[PDB]
Amino acid sequence: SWIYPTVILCLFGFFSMMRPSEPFLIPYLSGPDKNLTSAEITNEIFPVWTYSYLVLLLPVFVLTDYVRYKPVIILQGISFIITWLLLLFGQGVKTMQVVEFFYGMVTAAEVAYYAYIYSVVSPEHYQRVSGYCRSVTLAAYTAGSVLAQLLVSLANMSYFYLNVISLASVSVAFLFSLFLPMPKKSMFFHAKPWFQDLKECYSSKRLFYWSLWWAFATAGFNQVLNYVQILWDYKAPSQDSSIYNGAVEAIATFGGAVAAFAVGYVKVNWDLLGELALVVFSVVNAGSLFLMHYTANIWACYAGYLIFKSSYMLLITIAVFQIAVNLNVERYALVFGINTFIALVIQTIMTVIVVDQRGLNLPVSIQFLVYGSYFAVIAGIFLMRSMY
Ligand SMILES: Cc1ncc(CO)c(CN)c1O
Repeated sequence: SWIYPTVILCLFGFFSMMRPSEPFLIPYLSGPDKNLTSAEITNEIFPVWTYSYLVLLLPVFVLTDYVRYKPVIILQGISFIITWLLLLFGQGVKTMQVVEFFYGMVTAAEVAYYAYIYSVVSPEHYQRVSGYCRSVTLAAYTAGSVLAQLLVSLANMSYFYLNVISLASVSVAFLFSLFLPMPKKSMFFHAKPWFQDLKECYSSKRLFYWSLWWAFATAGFNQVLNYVQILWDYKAPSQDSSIYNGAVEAIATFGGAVAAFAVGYVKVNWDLLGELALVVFSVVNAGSLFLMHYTANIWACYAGYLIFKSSYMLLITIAVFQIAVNLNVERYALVFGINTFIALVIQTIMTVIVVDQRGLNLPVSIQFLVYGSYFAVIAGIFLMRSMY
C-alpha cells in the first residue's frame, strides 16, 4: 500500500516549495528592510551558499541512507524554520551568511527528499509515484511565485509579510514532516542482503561524457540561479521601478516544466538528433546569457532568463533521460550523488575564481559575460566533438 506516504510526502513538498519570498529576495535584502549593499550580497553573502552546499553534501547524503531518510527531511524542515526566521529577523553581514549555510543544508536535504520514495513505495510504483511528487514541487513553486507577485502588484503587501507567508508555509511543511511514516529498508546501508565496486560503477564512457556535461551544466545553472536576481537589480533598481520578478520567475519555471514535458515525447533517432540539437540549444543558452549581460532594458533580461531556464531544462532533461537508461535503483542514485559532488567542486572553484571577494571580486556585470563564456566553452567542447 502506497497512498498515505505519497499524500504526506506531497503535502510536505507542496508546502515546502511554497515560498513566495523566493522571487523577491533581492529587492528584500537590498531595500529598506535589511540595510545590505549590493556588493555585500553579491560577493560576501551569496557565495557562502555554494560553499555550504559542497561541504554539506557528502555527510548529509551518508546521513540520508543511514537513518532511513526521515530525520534528514525533519532536518530540512528545521532548516526551513531557522532560515526564514533569520531572513525575517536577521540584520548584519554575519547573520546572512548563516542564512546561506542553513539554505545550503536545505538544498543538500533536497536530494534526501527526492530519495524517500524508494523506501516505502513498493517497486511496482517507482515510476508513477515519483512521477507525481517532483511535479508537485514545480506546482508548489510556480503558483508559489504567482501568489508572490499577485500579492505585490495588486495589494502592495510588504516584502516582510511575503517572508511571513513563507515562514507560515514552511511551518505547515514541518508539521507535515513530523507525521511521516518511518520506513523499513534503505537503499544502500540497511538494504537486505563498495570500494572495489567502483570499477563496476564506472565501466562505461557514455556515462562519463553525459555525467561530465551534467556536472558543468548543473554548476552553471546553479550559479545563474544564484545571481540572476542581482542582475535584475542592476539592470533596473527595485526602488525606481515596479519590477515583476515573481511573474517572470513563475513563467520561467512553467516554461522549463513544459520544455521537460516536451523532452519526454521526443520520437527522433537519438544518434541523428543529439549531434545537432544539443549544440544548437547550448548556443541558445550561451546567447541567452550574452543577452542578459549585453542589454539595458530589463525586459530583455527577463526574456533572457526565460529562454535560458527553458533551454537548460530541455537539455538537462535530455541528460537525465540519457543517463537513466541502463542504471538500476542504486546505480542511479550513487552516480548522481558523485556527479552532484563533482558539479559542486566545479561550481566552488568557479565561485572562488570569479564571484567571491578574495579572488577576482567581479561585480554582477562581468559575471554574466563570464557565464556566457562558460556555456560557450561547453558548446566549444561539443563543437570539437562535432569535429570528431
Ligand atoms: C534562500 C536563498 N539564498 C540565496 C539564494 C541565491 O540567490 C537563493 C536562490 N536559490 C535562495 O533561495
